[PDB]
Amino acid sequence: SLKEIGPNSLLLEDSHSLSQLLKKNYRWYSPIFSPRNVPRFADVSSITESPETLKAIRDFLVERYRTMSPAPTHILGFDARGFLFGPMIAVELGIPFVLMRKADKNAGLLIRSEPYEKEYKEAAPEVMTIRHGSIGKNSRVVLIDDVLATGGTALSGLQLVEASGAEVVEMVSILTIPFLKAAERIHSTAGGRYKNVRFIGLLSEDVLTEANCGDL
Amino acid sequence: SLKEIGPNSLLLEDSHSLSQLLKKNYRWYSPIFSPRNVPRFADVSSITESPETLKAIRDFLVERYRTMSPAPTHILGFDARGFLFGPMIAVELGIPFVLMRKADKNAGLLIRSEPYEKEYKEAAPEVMTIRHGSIGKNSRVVLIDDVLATGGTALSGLQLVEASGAEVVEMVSILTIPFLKAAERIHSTAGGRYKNVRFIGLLSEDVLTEANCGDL
Ligand SMILES: Nc1ncnc2c1ncn2[C@@H]1O[C@H](COP(=O)(O)O)[C@@H](O)[C@H]1O
Ligand SMILES: Nc1ncnc2c1ncn2[C@@H]1O[C@H](COP(=O)(O)O)[C@@H](O)[C@H]1O
Repeated sequence: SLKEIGPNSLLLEDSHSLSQLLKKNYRWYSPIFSPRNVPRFADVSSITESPETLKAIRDFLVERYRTMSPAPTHILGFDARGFLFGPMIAVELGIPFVLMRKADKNAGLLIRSEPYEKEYKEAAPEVMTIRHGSIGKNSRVVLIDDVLATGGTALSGLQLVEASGAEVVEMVSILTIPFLKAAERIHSTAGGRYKNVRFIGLLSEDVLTEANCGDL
Repeated sequence: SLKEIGPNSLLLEDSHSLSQLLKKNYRWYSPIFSPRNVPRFADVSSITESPETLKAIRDFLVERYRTMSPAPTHILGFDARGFLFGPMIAVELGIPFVLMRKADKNAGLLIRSEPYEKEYKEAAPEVMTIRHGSIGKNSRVVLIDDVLATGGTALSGLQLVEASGAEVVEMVSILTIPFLKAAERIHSTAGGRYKNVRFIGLLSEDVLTEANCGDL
């Protein structure tokens, strides 16, 4: 079950078997063994290659949304790693899985997000899209991705769901990085417009040690 | 059930309920409403947004691999749209889902593919990767993606599975484009080295009409 580590920011208790699976199976890589210049790149394939972990994520989130009232009407997953988790939840719930992608990967009439200006020498925000009408008015949308870091991607999702006239149920990630303070930042951004957005993480990055290091 | 439309090229019979679901729900877009310069862009979200179709794909492929002997040991899905289908199969079979990605999206020690030279004014082949050791020797690998067109992506998968010392069970796509002749080409390429690779399609593109056109 989920514990509140900050206002509207919940984390799966570390005694839960999914939490232990994720701590056990997550693998991360240094810049020399990874595609991105971050000190710990959490490799999503360390989760998808572990049938027990993948199944535990699926079971956990499916039971969560089945017993949630009102029930979610849509899952919106973020290109590309959100694609790995969303469909397996959505297929059990009997609801649409919708794709958040860069405009040049997405088809149809689109809606684009409006990211904030980048911070010091920092990391270019990505403009993301959904198809117009993919999310109807008074939809209730679960947003999903593998990792919540700064929250920039998450915020694009929030902006697109709100632009569609819909409600965000919550933002779920497998891994969350408290040190980057995404929930806290999104919760005060734009005058507190997103204060009531619930963030769920399944594992904290602080829990990962060099026992999780995949480096050769 | 599957019919042979060419040597080692099988297509789901059009009386099957999944075939009718796919014919009914698939949506395609012209260049002006799409991210790519092809006359019919098959929008994968037309499938993931249809819970009935997504579930039918899942049920069909899960039952297929459950009753297959020997059983597949791994599913390898192609970035990004293969990611939408693979995990929901793999999670039911209790086997790893492995990611085929461009090198600058993939983590760890990688293996890269070796595409053939491009054809007339034609379409740049993409070098694809898996992590070394993600697929063990005497693995039996199902390859999956949303669309089989020329077969270039598929061939990268074949080259990587064979380079790992593993067997390809088959290449599955939701949509297949007979006019581009991917199976026939892969089957004679490199002296017939891949003659015994089975291709499965769930719907032929010839079956899609302007009743499938998503354009506004
Ligand atoms: N440390 C990390 N390891 C792997 N992926 C990451 C990492 N940090 C961020 N990401 C990816 O970048 C996006 C989240 O970044 P952000 O927008 O800062 O919250 C997600 O789509 C993740 O896949
Ligand atoms: N007509 C199409 N509509 C949507 N996606 C396509 C289409 N043709 C090719 N693709 C994509 O390109 C890859 C297949 O192309 P190919 O390598 O030529 O077999 C797959 O990953 C598909 O997602």
